[PDB]
Amino acid sequence: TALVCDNGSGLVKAGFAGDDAPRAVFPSIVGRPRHQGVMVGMGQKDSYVGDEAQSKRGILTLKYPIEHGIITNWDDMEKIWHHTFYNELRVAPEEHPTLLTEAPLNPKANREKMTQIMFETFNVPAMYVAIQAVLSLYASGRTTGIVLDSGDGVTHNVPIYEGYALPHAIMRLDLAGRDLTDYLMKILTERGYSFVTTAEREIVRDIKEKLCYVALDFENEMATAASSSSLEKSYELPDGQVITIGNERFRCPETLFQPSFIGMESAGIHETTYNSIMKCDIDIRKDLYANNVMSGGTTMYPGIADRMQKEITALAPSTMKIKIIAPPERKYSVWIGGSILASLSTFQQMWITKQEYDEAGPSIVHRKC
Amino acid sequence: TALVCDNGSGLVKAGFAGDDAPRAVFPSIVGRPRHQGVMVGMGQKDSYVGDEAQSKRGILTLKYPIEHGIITNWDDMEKIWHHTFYNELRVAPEEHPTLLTEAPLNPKANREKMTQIMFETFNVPAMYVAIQAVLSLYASGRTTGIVLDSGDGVTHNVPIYEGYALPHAIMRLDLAGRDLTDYLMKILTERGYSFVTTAEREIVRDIKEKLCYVALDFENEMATAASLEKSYELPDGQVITIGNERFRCPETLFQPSFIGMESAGIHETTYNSIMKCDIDIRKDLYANNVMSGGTTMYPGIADRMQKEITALAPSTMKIKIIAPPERKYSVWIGGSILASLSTFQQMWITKQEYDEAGPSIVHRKC
Amino acid sequence: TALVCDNGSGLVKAGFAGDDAPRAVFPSIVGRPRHQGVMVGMGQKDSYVGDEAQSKRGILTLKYPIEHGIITNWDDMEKIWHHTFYNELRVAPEEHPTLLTEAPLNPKANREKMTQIMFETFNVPAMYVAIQAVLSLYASGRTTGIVLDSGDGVTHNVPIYEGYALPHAIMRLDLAGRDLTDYLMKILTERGYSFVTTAEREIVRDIKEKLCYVALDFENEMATAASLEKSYELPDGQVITIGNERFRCPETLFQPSFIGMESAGIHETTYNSIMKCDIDIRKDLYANNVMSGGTTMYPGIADRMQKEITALAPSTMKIKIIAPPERKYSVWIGGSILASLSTFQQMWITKQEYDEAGPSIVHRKC
Amino acid sequence: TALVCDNGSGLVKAGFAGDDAPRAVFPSIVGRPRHQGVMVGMGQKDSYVGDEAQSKRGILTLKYPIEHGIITNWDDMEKIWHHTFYNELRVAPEEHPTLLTEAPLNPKANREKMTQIMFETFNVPAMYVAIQAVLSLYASGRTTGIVLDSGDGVTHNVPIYEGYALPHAIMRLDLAGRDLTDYLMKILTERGYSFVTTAEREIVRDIKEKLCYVALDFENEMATAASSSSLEKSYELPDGQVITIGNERFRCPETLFQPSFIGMESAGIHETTYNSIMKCDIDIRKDLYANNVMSGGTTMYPGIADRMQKEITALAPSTMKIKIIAPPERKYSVWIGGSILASLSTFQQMWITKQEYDEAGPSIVHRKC
Amino acid sequence: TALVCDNGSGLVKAGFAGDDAPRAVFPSIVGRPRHQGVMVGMGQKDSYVGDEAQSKRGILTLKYPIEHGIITNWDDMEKIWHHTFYNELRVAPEEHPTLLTEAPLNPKANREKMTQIMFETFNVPAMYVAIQAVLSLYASGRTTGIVLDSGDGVTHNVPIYEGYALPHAIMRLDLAGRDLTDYLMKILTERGYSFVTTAEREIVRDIKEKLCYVALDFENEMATAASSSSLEKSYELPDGQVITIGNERFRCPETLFQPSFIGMESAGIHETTYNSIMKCDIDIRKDLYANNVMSGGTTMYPGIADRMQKEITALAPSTMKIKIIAPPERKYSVWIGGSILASLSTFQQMWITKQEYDEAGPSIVHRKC
Amino acid sequence: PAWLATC
Amino acid sequence: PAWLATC
Amino acid sequence: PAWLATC
Ligand SMILES: Nc1ncnc2c1ncn2[C@@H]1O[C@H](COP(=O)(O)OP(=O)(O)O)[C@@H](O)[C@H]1O
Ligand SMILES: Nc1ncnc2c1ncn2[C@@H]1O[C@H](COP(=O)(O)OP(=O)(O)O)[C@@H](O)[C@H]1O
Ligand SMILES: Nc1ncnc2c1ncn2[C@@H]1O[C@H](COP(=O)(O)OP(=O)(O)O)[C@@H](O)[C@H]1O
Ligand SMILES: Nc1ncnc2c1ncn2[C@@H]1O[C@H](COP(=O)(O)OP(=O)(O)O)[C@@H](O)[C@H]1O
Ligand SMILES: Nc1ncnc2c1ncn2[C@@H]1O[C@H](COP(=O)(O)OP(=O)(O)O)[C@@H](O)[C@H]1O
Ligand SMILES: [Mg+2]
Ligand SMILES: [Mg+2]
Ligand SMILES: [Mg+2]
Ligand SMILES: [Mg+2]
Ligand SMILES: [Mg+2]
Repeated sequence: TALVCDNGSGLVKAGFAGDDAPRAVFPSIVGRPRHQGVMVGMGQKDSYVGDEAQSKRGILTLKYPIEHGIITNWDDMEKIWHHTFYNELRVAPEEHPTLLTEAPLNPKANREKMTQIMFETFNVPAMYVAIQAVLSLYASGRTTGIVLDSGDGVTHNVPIYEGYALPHAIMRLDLAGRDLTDYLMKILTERGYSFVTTAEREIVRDIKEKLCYVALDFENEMATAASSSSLEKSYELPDGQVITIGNERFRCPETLFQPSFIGMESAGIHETTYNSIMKCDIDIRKDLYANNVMSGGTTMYPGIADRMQKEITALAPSTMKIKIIAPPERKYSVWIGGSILASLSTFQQMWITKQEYDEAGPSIVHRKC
Repeated sequence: TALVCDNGSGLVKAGFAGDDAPRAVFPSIVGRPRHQGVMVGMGQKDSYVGDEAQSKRGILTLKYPIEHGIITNWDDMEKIWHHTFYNELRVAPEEHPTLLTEAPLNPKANREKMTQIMFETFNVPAMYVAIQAVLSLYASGRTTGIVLDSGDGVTHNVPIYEGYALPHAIMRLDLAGRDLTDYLMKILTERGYSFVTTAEREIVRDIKEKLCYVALDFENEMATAASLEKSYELPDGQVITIGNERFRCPETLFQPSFIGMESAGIHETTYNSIMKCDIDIRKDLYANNVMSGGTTMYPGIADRMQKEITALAPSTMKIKIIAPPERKYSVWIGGSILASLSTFQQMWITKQEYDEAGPSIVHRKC
Repeated sequence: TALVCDNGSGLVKAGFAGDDAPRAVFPSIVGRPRHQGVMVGMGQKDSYVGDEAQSKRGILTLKYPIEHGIITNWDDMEKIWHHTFYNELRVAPEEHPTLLTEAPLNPKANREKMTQIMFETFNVPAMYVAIQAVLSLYASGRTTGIVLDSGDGVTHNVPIYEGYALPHAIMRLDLAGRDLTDYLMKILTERGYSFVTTAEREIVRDIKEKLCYVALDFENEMATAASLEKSYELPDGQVITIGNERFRCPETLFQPSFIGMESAGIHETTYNSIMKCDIDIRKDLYANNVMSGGTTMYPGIADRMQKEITALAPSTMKIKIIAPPERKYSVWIGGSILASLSTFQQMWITKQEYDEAGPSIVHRKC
Repeated sequence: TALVCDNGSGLVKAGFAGDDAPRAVFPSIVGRPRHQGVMVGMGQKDSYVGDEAQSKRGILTLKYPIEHGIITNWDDMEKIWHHTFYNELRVAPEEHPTLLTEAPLNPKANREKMTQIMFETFNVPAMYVAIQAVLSLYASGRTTGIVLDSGDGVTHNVPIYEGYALPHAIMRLDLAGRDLTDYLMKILTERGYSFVTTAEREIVRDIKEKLCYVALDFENEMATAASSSSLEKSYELPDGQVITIGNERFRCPETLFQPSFIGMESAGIHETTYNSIMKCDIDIRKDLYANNVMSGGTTMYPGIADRMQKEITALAPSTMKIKIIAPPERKYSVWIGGSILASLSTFQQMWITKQEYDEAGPSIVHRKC
Repeated sequence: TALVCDNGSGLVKAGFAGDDAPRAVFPSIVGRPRHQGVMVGMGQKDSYVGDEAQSKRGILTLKYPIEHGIITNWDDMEKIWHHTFYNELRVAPEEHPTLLTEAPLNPKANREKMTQIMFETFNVPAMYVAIQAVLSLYASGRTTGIVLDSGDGVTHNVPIYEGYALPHAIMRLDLAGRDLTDYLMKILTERGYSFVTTAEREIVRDIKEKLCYVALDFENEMATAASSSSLEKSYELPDGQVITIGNERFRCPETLFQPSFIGMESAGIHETTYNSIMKCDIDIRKDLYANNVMSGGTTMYPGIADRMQKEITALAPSTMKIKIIAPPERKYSVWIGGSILASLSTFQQMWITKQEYDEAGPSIVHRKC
Repeated sequence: PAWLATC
Repeated sequence: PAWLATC
Repeated sequence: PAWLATC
């Protein structure tokens, strides 16, 4: 049986190949204590990792090892993989193939070091690292569409026509659900609430992913909410206070469609999909316009799935219909695609084996995958 | 029951002999995938031939195996023949006799390798390679006329009085619809539309097929257009408007100096092929002018020939341009007529004759 | 076996480790005679330390060696330690480790001089000095809560979350029981009774310890009191009647403005101690309020502190004032816990380290 | 003639637009008498404000209205503005414009209520609230630089390249001299001196302002002071007793470069300047490294600019030179820049007049400043 | 005296006729400020155009008005023509005639609108627009050759036998240095260096101009660089960092000879030149093979001039002599040919004068050129 | 402290 | 892109 | 930020 890990930059989603839901869902943080510990006979080991490091949030320094898709700190990502394989799944990795993941257009050191750690520090019999936006098409079942992935660091379009991807037309934007949290925690300050530290970033994210929605007409909504209307939402902080964020509830994910709020020069996700379609051929464009697949956690707003359909139609031709495919169990779609892809009899010759690895080194994922 | 296929440089037209219309036509196109296939269920078959290659234009790099009548690549032509037999008609070639065709004044290596492939690979019991322009006269029923065949690669005139085809009064001009499409996609650059790839040549051909027409008075049309505008919709939802460049494209047939050719137009090589005959034959060769092929289906090609040959003909001579509406498959209709004759039944080339003296038997029996 | 000597500033609560109640409980005063003795054949040594000074109280001058936690007189704190070791516990301290104590945010000369005395005078094998509120949380078995110590000199909050103290939020206030005794014997003068000397302070303390109580609504009790009296019997057949000044004496804890102290009460150096912790920590630091020390043994405070923190904490958060009934010796119970763990035997300050580094190792360790 | 009142959180520096030094320099404290006065003559008053509250310091309760840049008590801040306009400047505010100030990333209620009080109580003809770190660059005369401001509350960092300020890279920290005084008066208790009251905060502040200095190597100075050396300085109280702090005079301002002493999770002021530079563009970094303006009160320590240069040179690339500029008149730099900025012919069209305020209320300040 | 400008999509090369080097070399960029400017009392004009917009490029949003030879925007192209005439050349256009250029197979709207802007806005007395590849033969002095001009957007192959151009044999390819800069900044991401914006595209172009060479044997170079060899070259970013690119020195200009890297379907420049030769007649080919002129900026690599001679001799007849005429001053060869052609007594009656313009409108440019 | 919520 | 129709 | 070079 194979193992389908999905190393996100803010959520590790692991499980077994052949299921329909990831068994292990916990954030990707490693907490270090920053305070003087005066007890004895106490269970304060060294460092907490995962959902364990969200209970002891007020004491810890919460560090994300993956940032913008690339891996920065390799020592505690080894801790996260160790925790995922043992304390959350309870399986020895010397008996299971492991299907990893990566965003496209990453540095090539990530593939090699991930392969080296999985083969020499975990001793897997086989492994394979895929691309995220391919797997969201395995999850939907179709093999024709332009996959918009998002969520915690990376946002990237990969167009695929008939099983043939076009790598001269893939785009990658670093504007996903971390910059929205860091913009919400800075736009919250002008109302009066000052969230600063890493423990309060979790509170700002818990504000964001249950109150914030995407407006349809932004200039109409900023004039509607400027009147005293029914848009305010009181949220109960974990100490007891309430906070009423009325206007800065749709200004958090309007950064996604206007990236000039953080000073990025790029165009929004409605225009790195249209350009990624217009870089494809004319026969491909007609049924790339009609299959827009969403994925990732950031695309789970109450808005966007009928706002992309309004923004792409403004710059598409008139006689070309659009269908934004929002399969609402889409947060784990990049894992469902991995569970499908690992459970195929056609696939099992694509595994990077151990005997390939000791004769090629960790430079074999550049010629495979 | 015999087999009649029309291996043109454009679309392959095949079917059974004795019929009236070909069984199934499809373009002679073999395309290869040029992108990286990242999937495991499908993304297969490694090469698409005929109609699926025209269906998947975006991935594929389409490549015609026939250029100006001659067969450049022999491997994909075997793919096209194997597809045309098996996937298109579902007949074993070991059972039926096959009637091929060829443009005149081709190299003899075409006939030799065509015979070798049709015998030593398909095991056809009887083959016969005919000439394209005689089959148009067989379809029209006459024995008197001069056939202005014009397909995708070649364009040639063959004059026939009553039988007895004159092999010294036959022209051949490589100015057909492929050279018209390559000039249309270069004349469309002026308005602002840039078609580059093979998959866009497959769109410029579709533009030429249903919007281009032959003008009558060319200078008067060029002065008039300065409302001839039409609108074609590209297959992604975009529209284009081409007013002037729809009579300029088939005007290269009558003025070959546009694409840099020393030769004369089709209204003039026909006159030279008439004047290369004797004196008595012209009185009926002027009155019988058969046309065929797909490049003679423009709106006004027959009227332009009828107008412009009389400008250089004797005034006491009458000219009738025979333009049947079902002339696009007229060579196949003539093949289906000619293959169903008891006189032609003795005219085949059997396997026993091929087993002697190799494939050079078609240099005497054709 | 270790020694647990909670060397407080109102009394010395020392004993043996592993037990659950101290063997020695006696006040820390070194009384000296002030008159002139005339009986020759008697004792009358030089000074009386402990409850002997309470016995011969009228002939004496009672000096407290500790003032607001800091040790002001070292020449008789050595006497009180010698008395508690020999004459009260009867153990040679060269075969016993000792566990001292200290209020937080103290001058660091105490940690040096206590170690220097315990090694160079009494020759303890190994010592350690704890904090009075970490031990008070050790006593309750928890590792989560905010403590509130009291008793003759110091009132301090030390919040711990999960064994991780937050030392940037440890408020210390010097408003414990001696400053209530000195206010009681100053507010009794309006009634008529004049208590002046040290023996009269030792009488006013005994009046406070059994007749005073914290009110719930202070203005309601001050309006009820104008319509509640008690009667204490002085040690020479005489009765006094305090009616109003039994809740005005411990109301200084919640209103320190009665003695001109600028600081806020103990209900606002606990809320302000919680409000410097993080938003994850506050949710259970509201719901775990431990209490210790002597001056939390009124028939009031444990219901008044909840009433006056519930008006400051947010209304969607419950508050539990953990008031154990055996809380007067809670620091010593926690010390006997902390000296009975096998994890702690590698935490002492051995004689070898004191010979190596001197008495400056106490800030380094502990 | 316009007025420039740099209404700080620890000192009110007001004067006339056009000069080079403020006329009124006095702190912002309002004293309420906590004792009982018994003298049937005049004998007393109700509430002293400014330097009267520092003169009668013993019997008073000194209370700062502003905490961390944001105004918390609007009743006595109106008293401080009234005192500054009448008793210290001796003018009528109905015939003078007013150039106020505000720290970046503040609540909007400050900008609204400050305008409302300035128009509906003092009845000024025109007003304009600037931002502090722009005015330090105005005083230095540059247009290219990254400005570090401090002093009794906020410690913010605003980078400006060619006048185009980059508002997505403006770090703000609360670590200034108030929180340094509250650490000095807590590290003094280790020696023995117990300063508690609000009147005794004004003595620990006077200890800090003339004995505390910034070290160069902190671990070297903590080993030098372990031997009895020349670091000891005897300071005497208002009564004749003397105190000797030897070690705790480079540990009070070390909280700036190490905020982990007060339990803050942030990084030091060198690292939130390196990060503020690294959030800018590659063309801008080259001449923001070589232009480091320091302002505010808490940058008047002895060894601060050399320590800043030493700890930014270890973070910047080695082939890029750094120049921490520090004028001697950097304390009143925001007021000098206000006197410059209000005395321009270009600026006279940038005021918020009364006529704009009458038609849209105190909400034009967000769209005008 | 006549004016000769060379409107490329990269640099604009202009000057006076009769010289031998252009007076004005500056890129064709118009930059708009994207940040909020608060330094009131400064010079902050709303549009910077030229090398000044490359100087202050950290703020700006750089935009080329020409893409693939054709002009997309006429608003900020009139700005570049105005800047070229006035600020960089100091001449009024009302006296001098102008000589412009154009790529072959361009739309007619370029010629028409260029004539209309030159006549009805700058009021020149005469004008003429040539073809960009005849002028290279004019500068070389030959009347026989096949001109390969290629820089920033277009690539021609225009054969001329003896003053007679063959318009049925010209080949246009849109694969010059702009796509190479995009492919370089897309392939640098594999090593770790991530350049995104226009301000970093201008840095990747400067990386390409002084570190990229064309290989001779591509497979042997890719096998050599796989070993740790001396192909590495360090480059210093404008903020202080160093980047090392070992393998992508020849992989960026190998798109010119294998256009399947950027997904183009076409053949490389070595085969379009061969097809342009084989479209000519047999008597013409014998001295069209011998005279292979090069021009443009993208033909200035340390490679291509001796890789073209290998790749065309690979598919030419064996008895035919090929000599790639690559003069070292070929970057300004189009302007040198324009200065030669404008200083001719024979050319003096080829001008499109002001009188004949309004007699036929701007449609005279299709018949007069 | 003294904001509206945190600090 | 830059043309009208394609690219 | 978090790359190797820019960002
Ligand atoms: N219900 C939600 N609504 C909006 N955003 C969400 C929601 N849930 C999660 N997110 C955001 O998506 C991110 C995690 O989703 P995911 O796509 O799995 O990231 P990754 O690909 O790195 O694993 C979170 O950081 C959060 O910002
Ligand atoms: N209706 C049409 N009108 C104009 N041109 C046509 C038409 N149909 C086909 N053509 C042109 O002729 C070619 C195909 O016609 P056809 O005579 O059957 O070729 P072939 O002789 O090789 O089989 C095409 O390339 C096309 O350019
Ligand atoms: N039941 C009581 N009620 C009120 N006050 C008490 C009571 N018991 C003790 N006290 C006060 O507390 C002081 C002693 O308590 P304690 O906590 O032991 O001080 P320390 O810890 O310094 O030794 C006494 O002096 C007395 O003022
Ligand atoms: N010479 C000094 N040395 C060290 N610190 C000083 C000095 N002068 C003032 N300070 C500190 O700065 C604070 C006031 O500085 P200031 O810049 O005027 O604050 P604000 O900007 O709010 O007006 C004081 O509280 C003090 O802590
Ligand atoms: N030294 C160089 N080496 C290689 N390429 C260069 C060099 N200098 C400039 N280039 C490329 O040539 C382009 C500009 O050259 P140029 O021929 O003047 O273009 P244009 O004709 O459109 O003005 C630049 O975009 C650059 O990609
Ligand atoms: Mg993911
Ligand atoms: Mg034909
Ligand atoms: Mg105690
Ligand atoms: Mg200030
Ligand atoms: Mg050029």
